[PDB]
Amino acid sequence: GAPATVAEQGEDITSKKDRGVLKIVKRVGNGEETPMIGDKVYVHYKGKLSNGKKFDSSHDRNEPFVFSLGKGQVIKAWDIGVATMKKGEICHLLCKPEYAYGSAGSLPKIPSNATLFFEIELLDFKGE
Repeated sequence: GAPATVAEQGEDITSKKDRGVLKIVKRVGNGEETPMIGDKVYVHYKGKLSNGKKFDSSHDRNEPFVFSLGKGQVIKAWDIGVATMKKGEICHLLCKPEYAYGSAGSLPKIPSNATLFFEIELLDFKGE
């Protein structure tokens, strides 16, 4: 499924080139700009464990998730991945534990050393 597709096909967007955050663009955005670090970003997401099991989606609550880009308010993979996105873009990210919840995980939903999948839509972004 999607998580296995990005493991097999995803672009490595670390920095360290450690395959810790892999990306596929699924829908191309409509703007040419990404958000800048510090920008307020508004996203919809659907998260799955590596094996396809859904753990959460903002669409259920019909409530965009908001954060300040690149400020450590969310797991590392999101700060890195959302920074690569254009407004209106939908991407898939696959995130190794080092760029997510690590050895502790976030039980009950997320086990230790979990590689997580996200489908993320960048709805909007605003200045700092």
